[PDB]
Amino acid sequence: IPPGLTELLQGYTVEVLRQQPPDLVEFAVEYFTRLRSERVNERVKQLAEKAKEATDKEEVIEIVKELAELAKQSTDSELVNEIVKQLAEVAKEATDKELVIYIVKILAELAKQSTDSELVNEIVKQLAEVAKEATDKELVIYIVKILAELAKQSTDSELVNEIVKQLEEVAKEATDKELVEHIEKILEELKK
Amino acid sequence: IPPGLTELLQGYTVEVLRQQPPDLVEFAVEYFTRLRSERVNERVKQLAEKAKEATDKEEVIEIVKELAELAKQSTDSELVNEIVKQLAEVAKEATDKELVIYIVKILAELAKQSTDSELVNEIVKQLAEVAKEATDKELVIYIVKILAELAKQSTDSELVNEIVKQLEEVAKEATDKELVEHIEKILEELKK
Repeated sequence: IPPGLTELLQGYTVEVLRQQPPDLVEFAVEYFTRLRSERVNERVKQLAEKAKEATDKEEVIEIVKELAELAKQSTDSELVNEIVKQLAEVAKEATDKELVIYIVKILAELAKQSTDSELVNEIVKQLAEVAKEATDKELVIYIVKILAELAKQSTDSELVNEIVKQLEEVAKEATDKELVEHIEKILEELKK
Repeated sequence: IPPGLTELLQGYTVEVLRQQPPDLVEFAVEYFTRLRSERVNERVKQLAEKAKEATDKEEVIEIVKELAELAKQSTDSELVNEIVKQLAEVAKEATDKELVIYIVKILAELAKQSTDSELVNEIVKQLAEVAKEATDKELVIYIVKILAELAKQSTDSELVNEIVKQLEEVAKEATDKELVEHIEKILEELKK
């Protein structure tokens, strides 16, 4: 017998006897989905604390890699959004530009592959936040072009309008005149 | 102990011992989701057979009601798509116009509430099929207006384009001159 099987089935048995569900299969899906959700949520919270306490870029990169793979393998929209929030905090904290770029690309890839419009909209806002904080025009224009790609690959006019609005604020907050003119040119293209 | 608990847990235990999964909770979610899916798929197949053998609309109406509630409570896009196909077959067979209207309204409500664009596109095609087969101009214009509502409530240009294409074919197949002009008038509005 593999370790934990007895305790796992005993836990489900207790709740069956307490709650007296009419359909044990339905109730099993609910019970074990909850346990899976509780465990992965705690793993994500543990990784976030570990990334916050880490004193080395290599430890943070390995945490980011595990978060990216958890997000990719999950179909739970709520969990992916929480992982996106936690990756955003790591990128904000990061002082190694390689790590910020790595996170930006994880977010870009998650957004481009997702069919959940609420999630893509949240990722748009997190990417624009990184661009607003950046003090490197090459990073800003990189993110702006990622957002422009999301807009042109979308047939959802509401997503396009939110990206346009985010890009207008990024142009407002950017300090290099040539960079601002470049963003405004990408903007007018999306408005057409 | 409730009936079936022992056998249910023994079945999961066999597969745990056969496949030796590294994560028993993950494996439980997979195992019980498959059993749930197998059982509801079989229920839908027997409802469809029962609807085909039924000899009175009252029995068919009760079957349609159970299919509509299974579709509403599921989060499995594949199952809902299969239920929509079975409702479409019931509407095709139906010779009581109240039953066809009832099915049209179930499909309309499913589509208007869904965030799954593949499902909405399939339902659009099923509604258009009912309109193409209809020999009652009041039913045709009802369905056309349902599709126009879906188009105007969508911000997805690809859904609007598919609806326009379906409406053009409905107008082609409709035989009443005033009805056709009405559909073409709704068509031009959507193209605008």
